[PDB]
Amino acid sequence: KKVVAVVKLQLPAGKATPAPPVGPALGQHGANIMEFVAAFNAATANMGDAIVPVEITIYADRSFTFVTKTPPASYLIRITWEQVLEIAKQKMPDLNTTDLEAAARMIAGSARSMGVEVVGA
Amino acid sequence: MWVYRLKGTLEALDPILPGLFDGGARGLWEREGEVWAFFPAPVDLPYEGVWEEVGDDWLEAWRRDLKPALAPPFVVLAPWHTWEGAEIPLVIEPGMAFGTGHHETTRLALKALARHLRPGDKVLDLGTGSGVLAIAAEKLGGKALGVDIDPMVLPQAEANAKRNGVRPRFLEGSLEAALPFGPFDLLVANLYAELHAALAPRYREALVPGGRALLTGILKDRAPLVREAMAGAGFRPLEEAAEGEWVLLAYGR
Ligand SMILES: Nc1ncnc2c1ncn2[C@@H]1O[C@H](CSCC[C@H](N)C(=O)O)[C@@H](O)[C@H]1O
Repeated sequence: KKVVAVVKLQLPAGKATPAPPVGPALGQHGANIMEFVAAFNAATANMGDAIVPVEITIYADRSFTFVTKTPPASYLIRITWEQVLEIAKQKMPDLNTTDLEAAARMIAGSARSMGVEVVGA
Repeated sequence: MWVYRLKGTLEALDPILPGLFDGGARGLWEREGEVWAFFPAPVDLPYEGVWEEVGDDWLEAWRRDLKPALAPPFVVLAPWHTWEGAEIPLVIEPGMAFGTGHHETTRLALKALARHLRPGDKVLDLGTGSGVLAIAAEKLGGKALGVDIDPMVLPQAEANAKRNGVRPRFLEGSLEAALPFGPFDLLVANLYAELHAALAPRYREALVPGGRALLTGILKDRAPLVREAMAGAGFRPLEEAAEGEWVLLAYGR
């Protein structure tokens, strides 16, 4: 499976269409944009209103593959006390510094100025 | 549509990405040094970016320049293609599994099946992807098994099979998983040079005396790895075929 392109889009859940960016981003490698719309919408008909970073790996024969990542702190809140100790373990497979507690404070600090309120450690 | 063009990568622009949506964006596209945000009309943003209107489907643009893939005696057709010729049609929509037929290796494998597959043969299609070769083998009257270590392509292979009116087994795994279903008369493996070289002794173990292994997925320069491993394994060589930078090496055992 020879790779010709890896496209980094960012899209609203359930809302993918064949209009830009999808049309041209995958169209220009001659991937079936329709399969992608229907596939991307199906795997995210779920996550309601969120904003989904998705990489599309397009192969030499026009077939492709796609991985969605988990959305931003922001949406992933909706105030609150400490349960960010319940998002900050539903953040990790969702973040980048397994300092478990190095997220908490970041997400929270952020969480606040959102601002849903504090009661944490 | 309109584009808002911003300088930087998604990760660098992260902080302000939700703002662009709040603003009415439909989608972000990372491009070389910029994030392109698509909007219906311009709307005046605080984000230091710059607006371009862009040419007006994309649907009838990929479709339109995608043609039947001819691999005698087969033709690989998308669902909307029409074909007059006598070729055996293999209907395969370009989807999420490799083996759409628009690659050299897939097409060299298809042609090699025609030259090797005797009616009745049991065929192991190692690395089945879209299932296109296993389907070809049933079209030729062989009993086929497609295996793939990636579980995601299997429902796809079943669906390509159903459209084409044939029913080959598909299961998850590799050679190991396939063994209780064999031994086979014919093995076809569109993979890559190193993998074959590693599997050579076991390709032997999978085939009845007299059977064939049709190996492709092999880059022209990496071919010696394979000629070597197969010689080690006791195989005796048959034809070689090539297209572009790829070879198909056939071997009798
Ligand atoms: N070790 C392995 N055992 C079985 N399948 C493998 C494998 N390594 C890779 N694959 C699968 O092999 C496929 C090669 S793409 C070849 C697909 C198709 N048979 C064609 O001829 O066009 C991929 O779908 C990949 O998932």
